[PDB]
Amino acid sequence: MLTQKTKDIVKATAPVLAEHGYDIIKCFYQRMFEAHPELKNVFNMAHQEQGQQQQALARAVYAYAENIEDPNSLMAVLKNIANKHASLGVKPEQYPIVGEHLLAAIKEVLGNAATDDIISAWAQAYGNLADVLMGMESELYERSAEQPGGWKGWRTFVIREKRPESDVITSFILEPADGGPVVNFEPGQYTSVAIDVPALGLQQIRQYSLSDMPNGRSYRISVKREGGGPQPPGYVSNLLHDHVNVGDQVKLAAPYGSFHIDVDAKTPIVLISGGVGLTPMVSMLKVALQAPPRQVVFVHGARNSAVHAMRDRLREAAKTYENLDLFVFYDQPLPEDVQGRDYDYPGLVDVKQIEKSILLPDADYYICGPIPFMRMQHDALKNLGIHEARIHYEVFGPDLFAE
Amino acid sequence: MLTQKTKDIVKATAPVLAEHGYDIIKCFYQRMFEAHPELKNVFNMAHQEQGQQQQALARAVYAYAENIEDPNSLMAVLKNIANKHASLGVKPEQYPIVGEHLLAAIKEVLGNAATDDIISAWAQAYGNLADVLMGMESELYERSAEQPGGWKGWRTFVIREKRPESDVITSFILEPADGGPVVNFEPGQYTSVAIDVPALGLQQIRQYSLSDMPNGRSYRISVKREGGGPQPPGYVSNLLHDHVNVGDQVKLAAPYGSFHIDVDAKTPIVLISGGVGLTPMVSMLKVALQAPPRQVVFVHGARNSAVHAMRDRLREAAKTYENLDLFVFYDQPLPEDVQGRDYDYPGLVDVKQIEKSILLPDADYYICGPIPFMRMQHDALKNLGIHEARIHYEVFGPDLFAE
Ligand SMILES: Cc1cc2nc3c(=O)[nH]c(=O)nc-3n(C[C@H](O)[C@H](O)[C@H](O)COP(=O)(O)OP(=O)(O)OC[C@H]3O[C@@H](n4cnc5c(N)ncnc54)[C@H](O)[C@@H]3O)c2cc1C
Ligand SMILES: Cc1cc2nc3c(=O)[nH]c(=O)nc-3n(C[C@H](O)[C@H](O)[C@H](O)COP(=O)(O)OP(=O)(O)OC[C@H]3O[C@@H](n4cnc5c(N)ncnc54)[C@H](O)[C@@H]3O)c2cc1C
Ligand code: HEM
Ligand code: HEM
Ligand SMILES: CC(=O)N1CCN(c2ccc(OC[C@@H]3CO[C@@](Cn4ccnc4)(c4ccc(Cl)cc4Cl)O3)cc2)CC1
Ligand SMILES: CC(=O)N1CCN(c2ccc(OC[C@@H]3CO[C@@](Cn4ccnc4)(c4ccc(Cl)cc4Cl)O3)cc2)CC1
Repeated sequence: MLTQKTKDIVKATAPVLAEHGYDIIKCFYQRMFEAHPELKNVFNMAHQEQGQQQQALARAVYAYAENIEDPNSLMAVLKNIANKHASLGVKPEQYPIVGEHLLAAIKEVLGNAATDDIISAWAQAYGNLADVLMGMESELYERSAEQPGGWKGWRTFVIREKRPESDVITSFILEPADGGPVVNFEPGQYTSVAIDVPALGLQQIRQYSLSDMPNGRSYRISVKREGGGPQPPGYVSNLLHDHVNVGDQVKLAAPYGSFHIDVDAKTPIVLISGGVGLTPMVSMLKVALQAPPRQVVFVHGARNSAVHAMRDRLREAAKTYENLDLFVFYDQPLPEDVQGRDYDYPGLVDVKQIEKSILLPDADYYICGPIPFMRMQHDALKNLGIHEARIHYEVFGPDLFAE
Repeated sequence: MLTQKTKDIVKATAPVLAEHGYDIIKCFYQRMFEAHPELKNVFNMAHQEQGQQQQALARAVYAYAENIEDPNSLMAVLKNIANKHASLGVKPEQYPIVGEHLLAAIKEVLGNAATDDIISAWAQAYGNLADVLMGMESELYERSAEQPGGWKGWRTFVIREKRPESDVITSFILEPADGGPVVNFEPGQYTSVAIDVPALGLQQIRQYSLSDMPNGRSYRISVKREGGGPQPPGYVSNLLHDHVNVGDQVKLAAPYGSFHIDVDAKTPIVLISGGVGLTPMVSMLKVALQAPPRQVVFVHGARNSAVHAMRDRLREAAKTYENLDLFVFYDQPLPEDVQGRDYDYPGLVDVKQIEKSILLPDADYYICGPIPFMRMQHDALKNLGIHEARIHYEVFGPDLFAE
């Protein structure tokens, strides 16, 4: 447990770590992978190139520092991390590994300025956080293992169906190879797919929102095929699209995540999604429409009808349920897309154009999409007078990028 | 923080670690020193061929496991370890190093039996303990640094005086090379000498009780020359006797230890020492005899007059102070030692032979000597009806050997 002086050295040196974040990260991964190459099967090797983990580092240290005196704030962010670590299968025996190489990297990068006081302060911070996280993770693993259909580690699933939703999104319906039950989850949570990537010669692991309601038998994910454009195609999404077919197997983690509706709440929900960001929203939509009403406004932004996932099922739902309001925004509508017919508004989701429809008293707001889209929606909701406690979000990259 | 299920795996598998302690200890040091040979400057390299560490490991894992549900019992022993680690200069950044190699060793020795559940439980135990220890050690370093004449790390001292006390015990009076004040200590506390051992080509560190009262200028240690007999001579004790002379320099730690008198207490103290175990007792004697009386019974066992340290000063004190009773037992008296004249009783310290003299109401008892001697005295004091809360001891090896 940290003394005041130790917290103060952390506060004082957080900017020093942040502005050297690039070199510390590079040195950290080089050291750590030289000593433990097997860990490349757990880390993302695509992010291993790009900015950008350096952005997240800077944000972590700065958020750690500004919150080191506020254990409640600290516990909440740690929960997001523990959930993500549990999904990846992070093990207690890995904390000393990561800790040594992280400290060796800080030491190397800071050179002469890596004084005993600084290294010692951060080494203590590291051990404090590690203890909190290992215990959270352990609790998460045990709760999953003990529930009906629950497990620890990887469980083999088989693809039962694979249904294209648009030119870029495809849904995979997944049942366990063993034919047994599958643990429940809160709508909004995710699984992780761990699969071998022959281009890399390594396993990679990626999270996917559980895009259907819980049913005890199967899970559904909806995977957007990534990239080409100007930048490299993504490893796992293309691999799932092109090489994982009906009857093939993948390994899945038990559901985790702290982004989810409270299923027991009477109160309204507003679901604001950009592109593939709709995936947790659909799960939330389908559970909420179990009356208990509850009142759902589904707000979705997509480029056009060619990329809009689950177009038909969503409008059919809005014709059938009183408590659902559907608003679709097309940013670049196709010649055959017509406003007021195939979608409601042109351009990006704009909350002012549906203000009365979304300002439901007692409402919780959920937001998922690219980070610029998320910050835009976040700011707009604040401008209406909605309290931050009522705004929730899940990132399709690192959860610390728009904090 | 540990879940019930994690503590349960610890409780169930302690015996497995204890049974394999020998191999785990051998593998742990091999791995650790291969990766960080510099740590050989901090560990004792007379573990050359020593099971002393396997004994202590087996006791630690069993004591830890049996107490894991009682945090108060756990905190108290962790204080003894924190004080010893602080004396050694153990650094927060070394916790991930020890943790990794310890876990790697547990994994290699247990082989097939190192299941995920077991490795995970002990890894969490390791991190939980590491956090508590680092925080205690940091608090200890800061308190020392902030006090008049205190410091962190090594401070250079010069031997001002070197006085033989018997054929085997020599005192060293030490003042700081910088000429500044030295920090106060509680009587019974120790320093650590760190010194280069050329036979080893390494620094070695040994604790020595501070054998005089605090005075703001100097420290005194009294060092028994170890070995020859049948076993190898001790490195540091022979080195100090033969090559550290007046004017030479050694490095010392600030005082630590949880074995000491309460200087502010009115109540009586009984001081039971075997051989070199008298050294903290003398400090405690000299402070207590500052009236505030307090009432001191100094009970000492030594083989004979040739080996009895500080013989003349102790009897002279007993002639001068009303509130001091002196009892000397010689186990193997020399022809020229006469009972009733040069010592009070033949044989080992036996408390029944001075029962009325030691059964002072409200008394605290302090015991220091070889472990068999300490258990003997401990048991005897219990048989008189003294509460365990009133019996204190400090070990000249590992503090967990007679718990
Ligand atoms: C909680 C959570 C839930 C998620 N839910 C979903 C979901 O429901 N549906 C879904 O499709 N995704 C979801 N994701 C995203 C998903 O996990 C993967 O990130 C996504 O499928 C891309 O994985 P990949 O292996 O295909 O791409 P990677 O190979 O890992 O590449 C990552 C991205 O970086 C780009 N890139 C790669 N290399 C470079 C480079 N050198 N320079 C610049 N750019 C580069 C790629 O084009 C790609 O867009 C979720 C993520 C999280 C954290
Ligand atoms: C809290 C504390 C306070 C202490 N206070 C004092 C004090 O006031 N005065 C004092 O003199 N000592 C004190 N000690 C003991 C002291 O710390 C040293 O342990 C002592 O001087 C021996 O160190 P050494 O380097 O000479 O022996 P080491 O070289 O460390 O060897 C340790 C012992 O093992 C034996 N040994 C070495 N090799 C072998 C072998 N391979 N096989 C079998 N046996 C072997 C040696 O003969 C020696 O006695 C204290 C210890 C503690 C923990
Ligand atoms: C106290 C120590 C640790 C801290 C503070 C920490 C913190 C973080 C943070 C802030 C994130 C980003 C969270 C997100 O995705 O939303 C993260 C992700 C991640 N962590 Fe840790 N962590 C620690 C230890 C570990 C350990 C021991 C491992 C085991 C290998 C680990 C492996 C990972 C991986 C694989 C990711 C996802 C990043 C990626 O996609 O490559 N972390 N952790
Ligand atoms: C959770 C982690 C740790 C635990 C539970 C632990 C526990 C202990 C215990 C029980 C002892 C015996 C104390 C004695 O001498 O009587 C000890 C001693 C010691 N520890 Fe640790 N310790 C830990 C970490 C560390 C670290 C990180 C270092 C850094 C080098 C370290 C270095 C030492 C040294 C040098 C000794 C003295 C033993 C010797 O003389 O060789 N320990 N520790
Ligand atoms: C928007 C987008 O497309 N985005 C996708 C996700 N992309 C990303 C991937 C991983 C990531 O990770 C977070 C940071 C980065 O570095 C570590 C790695 N780490 C360490 C322990 N557990 C994880 C770290 C953590 C704490 C400490 Cl103190 C030190 C370190 Cl070096 O976390 C950060 C970002 C970045 C790009
Ligand atoms: C006189 C002599 O010749 N002798 C005197 C006694 N001297 C001694 C040295 C070490 C010792 O050890 C106690 C325990 C047992 O072994 C470790 C080593 N260790 C680890 C961290 N700090 C020390 C240990 C501790 C905690 C954990 Cl979780 C794991 C491990 Cl393996 O200490 C006990 C005694 C060795 C030399």
